Amino acid sequence: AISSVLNDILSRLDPPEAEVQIDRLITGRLQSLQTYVTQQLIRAAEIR
Amino acid sequence: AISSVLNDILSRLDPPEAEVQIDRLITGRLQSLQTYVTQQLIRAAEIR
Amino acid sequence: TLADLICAQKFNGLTVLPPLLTDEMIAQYT
Amino acid sequence: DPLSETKCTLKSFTVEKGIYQTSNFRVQPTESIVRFPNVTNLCPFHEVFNATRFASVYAWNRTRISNCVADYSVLYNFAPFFAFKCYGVSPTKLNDLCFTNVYADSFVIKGNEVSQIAPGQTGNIADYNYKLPDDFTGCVIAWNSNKLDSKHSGNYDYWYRSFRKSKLKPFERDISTEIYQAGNKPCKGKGPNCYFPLQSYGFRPTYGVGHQPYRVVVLSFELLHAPATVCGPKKSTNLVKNKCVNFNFNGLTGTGVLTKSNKKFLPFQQFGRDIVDTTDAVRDPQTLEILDITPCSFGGVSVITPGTNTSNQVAVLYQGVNCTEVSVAIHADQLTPTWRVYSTGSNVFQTRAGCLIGAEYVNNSYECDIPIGAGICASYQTQ
Amino acid sequence: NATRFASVYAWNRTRISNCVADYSVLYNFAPFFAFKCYGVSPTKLNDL
Amino acid sequence: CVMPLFNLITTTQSYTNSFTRGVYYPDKVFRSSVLHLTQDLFLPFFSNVTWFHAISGTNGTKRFDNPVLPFNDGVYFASTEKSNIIRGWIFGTTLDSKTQSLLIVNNATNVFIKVCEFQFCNDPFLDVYHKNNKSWMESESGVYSSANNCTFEYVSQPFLMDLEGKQGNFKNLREFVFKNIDGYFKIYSKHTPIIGRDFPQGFSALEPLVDLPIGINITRFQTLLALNRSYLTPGDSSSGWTAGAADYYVGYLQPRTFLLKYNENGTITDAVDCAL
Amino acid sequence: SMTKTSVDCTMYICGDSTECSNLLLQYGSFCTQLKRALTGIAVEQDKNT
Ligand SMILES: *[C@@H]1O[C@H](CO)[C@@H](O[C@@H]2O[C@H](CO)[C@@H](O)[C@H](O)[C@H]2NC(C)=O)[C@H](O)[C@H]1NC(C)=O
Ligand SMILES: *[C@@H]1O[C@H](CO)[C@@H](O[C@@H]2O[C@H](CO)[C@@H](O)[C@H](O)[C@H]2NC(C)=O)[C@H](O)[C@H]1NC(C)=O
Ligand SMILES: *[C@@H]1O[C@H](CO)[C@@H](O[C@@H]2O[C@H](CO)[C@@H](O)[C@H](O)[C@H]2NC(C)=O)[C@H](O)[C@H]1NC(C)=O
Ligand SMILES: *[C@@H]1O[C@H](CO)[C@@H](O[C@@H]2O[C@H](CO)[C@@H](O)[C@H](O)[C@H]2NC(C)=O)[C@H](O)[C@H]1NC(C)=O
Ligand SMILES: *[C@@H]1O[C@H](CO)[C@@H](O)[C@H](O)[C@H]1NC(C)=O
Ligand SMILES: *[C@@H]1O[C@H](CO)[C@@H](O)[C@H](O)[C@H]1NC(C)=O
Ligand SMILES: *[C@@H]1O[C@H](CO)[C@@H](O)[C@H](O)[C@H]1NC(C)=O
Ligand SMILES: *[C@@H]1O[C@H](CO)[C@@H](O)[C@H](O)[C@H]1NC(C)=O
Ligand SMILES: *[C@@H]1O[C@H](CO)[C@@H](O)[C@H](O)[C@H]1NC(C)=O
Ligand SMILES: *[C@@H]1O[C@H](CO)[C@@H](O)[C@H](O)[C@H]1NC(C)=O
Ligand SMILES: *[C@@H]1O[C@H](CO)[C@@H](O)[C@H](O)[C@H]1NC(C)=O
Ligand SMILES: *[C@@H]1O[C@H](CO)[C@@H](O)[C@H](O)[C@H]1NC(C)=O
Repeated sequence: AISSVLNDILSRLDPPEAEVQIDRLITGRLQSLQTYVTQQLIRAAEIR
Repeated sequence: AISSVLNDILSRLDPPEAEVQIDRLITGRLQSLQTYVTQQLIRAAEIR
Repeated sequence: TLADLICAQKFNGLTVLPPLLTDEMIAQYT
Repeated sequence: DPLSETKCTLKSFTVEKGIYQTSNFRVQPTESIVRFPNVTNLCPFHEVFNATRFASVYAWNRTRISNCVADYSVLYNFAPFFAFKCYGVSPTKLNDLCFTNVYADSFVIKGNEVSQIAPGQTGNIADYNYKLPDDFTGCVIAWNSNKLDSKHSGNYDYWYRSFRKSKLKPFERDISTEIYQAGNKPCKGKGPNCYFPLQSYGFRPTYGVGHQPYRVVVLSFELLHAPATVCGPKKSTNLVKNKCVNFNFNGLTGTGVLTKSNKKFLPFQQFGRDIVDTTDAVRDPQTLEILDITPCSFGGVSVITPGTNTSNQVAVLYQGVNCTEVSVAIHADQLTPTWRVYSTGSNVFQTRAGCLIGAEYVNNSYECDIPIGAGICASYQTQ
Repeated sequence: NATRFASVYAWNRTRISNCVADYSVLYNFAPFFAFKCYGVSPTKLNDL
Repeated sequence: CVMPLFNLITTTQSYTNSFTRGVYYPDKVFRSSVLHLTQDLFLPFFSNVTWFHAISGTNGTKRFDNPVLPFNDGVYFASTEKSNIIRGWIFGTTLDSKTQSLLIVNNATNVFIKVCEFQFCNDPFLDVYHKNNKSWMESESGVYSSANNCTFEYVSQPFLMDLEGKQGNFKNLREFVFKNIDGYFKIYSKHTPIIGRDFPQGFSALEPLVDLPIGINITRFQTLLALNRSYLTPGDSSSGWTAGAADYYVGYLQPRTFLLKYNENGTITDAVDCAL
Repeated sequence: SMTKTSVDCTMYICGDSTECSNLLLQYGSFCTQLKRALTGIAVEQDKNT
């Protein structure tokens, strides 16, 4: 995206043009969350 | 992407239009690496 | 030693839940 | 109410006994404050867009715009605009942003050459006269100037570079008059394989619209929220501290509380960032003071219920907050979940798991029934 | 620079092969109303 | 452009080592008690840097060394002097009136910065002279003959630089970093005192001084020395231009990744060169 | 046992923004799955102790 700050994207772009950057950020942060959750599950199995 | 080879994409397209294919390859290979590492972690837990 | 980093983590949706058994209860069990 | 939210989370009309993490509470902002600098003098846009004479395309005039108020409604006064193409920023938002610096690259081209002024474009003007950067951010305004840049006998004052050994790099101006050489034979003058790089436009009023002279101004902005400088025409609002507010510090937009601090900013420093690169402090443009930013309190909301069978009564755990903060937010009506559970005074209890509202604390000790946390449990009992 | 061009519904096909493709010749008689290259950057045609 | 005949000595480019000097602040962001990995144009640790001396000898031969020097991606300039002989710098590709050139000069009352197609002399310099044996003043007549098509002029920084005196050794470790980034001519600086004589071992972060949005092309630079019309060394009756003793080290910036340590105060205290 | 953590998917990805929240609602039940997994981990830690 053009920025890692969501407010900047919402403030500098129209909805149709800001939606692309918002979706890029959504994809990246969703992937980060799933990675963290998967590692947490594996570590929880080890701790169990 | 148009080609799976990084060198061909770089040698056939200008940076503004090559970057899209570069990012497609980057996303695919990042997903492949993440899948490999997750499977490795699960198999290592079994082996442990 | 348990684990600004904590404030920064707590500042974007990441919170830590306290354990159900306090360390006093664990000491009592032991 | 909390019980309906629990039912929706479980997607069932009956709820079993337990504690369910239903939602997340947030404290909403009460006021919105902006802080723009003392500058009041308008930017010299009229001088740039209404100059007596415009430089040639190969010698494009770079005007520096800084330390002024940039009102873009003035640009709409003289708006015969043929092209108003803004890349990276919405034009309608241009009045609400603060730009670090403005570069106005003004020149004159042909009518059909307007489309060449865009990132990634190719052409005579794009490659040999004026090339935009690949990551260009700003706007391009092209408008006809036939009535001012045309002569009956031919206006030859405008010249364009038609031949060059290599394409121009972005933001590169070429003024060399060396004769273009085709091949390996050196050129000592006009002749075969030798052409003058600069060709006169010869704009005339009798020519077609596509050949009429067009004045093009490229306004390039460096959208970084640190040096402030060129801010938009928005009225400043008095600073309020110790309250959850929507702050706008020189285009830096955010939500949170602002507090006086001891973060000893060096004279050149403008804002501070945390370990994880989150804005921790800001500098007030007017009073030149340091302000820690603390986002308004948020957290999880869990609903302790004895089951749909026994009763519809519920308790609410706001995880990881003071009970006084929740009480203050409720009093001013700032909590995001607007289903406030009735609190008597003995219902509010502060656990290390959070603030528990709707459950009465008894100085007894039973086997755990509903695990709240931190050694505290809950149960539906006759009292 | 052919003297006569074929009709659009009977578009003329020319087979260019077994020769060095020096694109600098095209820039000589180049009014160049449109030079749009799809899938390949025009600036890189001199190395491919 | 009038220059009295002197027995000029060919410049000798000595070599010394840079230690860990030349670390500046990468950005305006404040940071507390953190370690930051930043990639920027830094002076590599323990790299070798060039050393020049500007002095007037006792035998009449005066070492007036102001060679034209490359700029590349940036320059680190360390100066040790007592009479402020190093008075400014010039920057440009051709150093003539064909192309715009940048000039930084000490006016002894303010600081002058110009971006104009200056017609510099063969060796531009500032003329410091004593009028009426009462007033010392500096003139720029020896720098350029004329100025035309000026696009930027900046008279500011009313600072006399060294003012505490010459306690340790001139108390004038003047460290500067000049960079060209996105059309911005960036000057960072630090006025370090002296423990020793020359190039003391230690760490000193260079606080930024000024960003000039000149937006010009620079691929070469030169040093400007101060020439005074006699009456500098007591007991010398030689009526002629003389220059005080001064030393200056020049190093070149390279794209390097540095690990910088900010303490709770907000100041860089240490740095690590990731590829040393 | 280890540290029990709770992550708000909406706050983490699309902090206090409604456009981003509406766009994130088009990705299905990923956030609910993450919340369920983290809750299971926390309850498992309490059970372990
Ligand atoms: C190119 O732009 C410069 C800088 O704006 C013009 O020089 C003067 O700039 C000042 C400050 O904005 C204006 O008040 C003057 O009207 C400008 N002109 C003159 C003659 O002083 C310069 O004129 C511009 N050149 C062209 C050909 O447009
Ligand atoms: C809820 O906030 C109150 C008020 O800040 C906290 O109570 C303070 O505790 C400190 C430390 O013991 C005392 O010095 C103050 O006098 C208390 N203030 C008042 C107004 O009584 C309390 O600690 C907070 N709750 C939690 C769980 O930390
Ligand atoms: C398309 O037109 C070209 C000429 O523009 C034709 O190429 C000629 O083909 C003849 C066949 O006998 C050759 O003798 C010539 O040397 C070719 N070149 C020229 C310049 O005349 C080509 O055949 C045409 N293609 C079709 C399918 O009609
Ligand atoms: C960070 O800056 C502060 C403010 O100058 C320094 O605090 C001073 O420290 C000295 C040395 O101990 C004391 O004599 C002063 O009384 C302090 N001033 C105040 C207002 O508390 C602090 O020392 C700096 N940090 C370091 C490591 O030097
Ligand atoms: C533009 O300049 C012309 C010529 O000096 C002048 O007559 C006219 O009023 C100016 N327009 C504006 C809007 O300043
Ligand atoms: C801005 O103006 C206000 C009101 O006059 C004044 O108090 C303040 O000092 C000014 N700030 C600066 C930086 O000049
Ligand atoms: C409550 O649950 C019990 C079983 O635990 C069941 O017999 C009964 O029908 C339920 N409903 C009521 C109203 O008691
Ligand atoms: C192109 O064809 C025209 C018309 O026959 C002719 O006059 C001209 O010389 C030709 N040019 C080349 C380069 O062959
Ligand atoms: C720098 O120059 C010194 C002095 O000659 C030499 O010892 C050293 O090896 C040089 N360093 C490099 C990296 O070339
Ligand atoms: C800057 O000038 C130098 C020296 O003439 C030249 O080689 C270089 O290409 C120029 N850079 C730009 C960006 O025009
Ligand atoms: C230097 O400063 C004086 C005032 O002290 C000022 O009049 C003059 O223009 C400045 N510049 C020179 C002498 O180049
Ligand atoms: C200044 O600009 C004018 C007008 O374009 C030009 O003729 C001249 O060569 C430039 N340079 C100088 C030193 O006057």
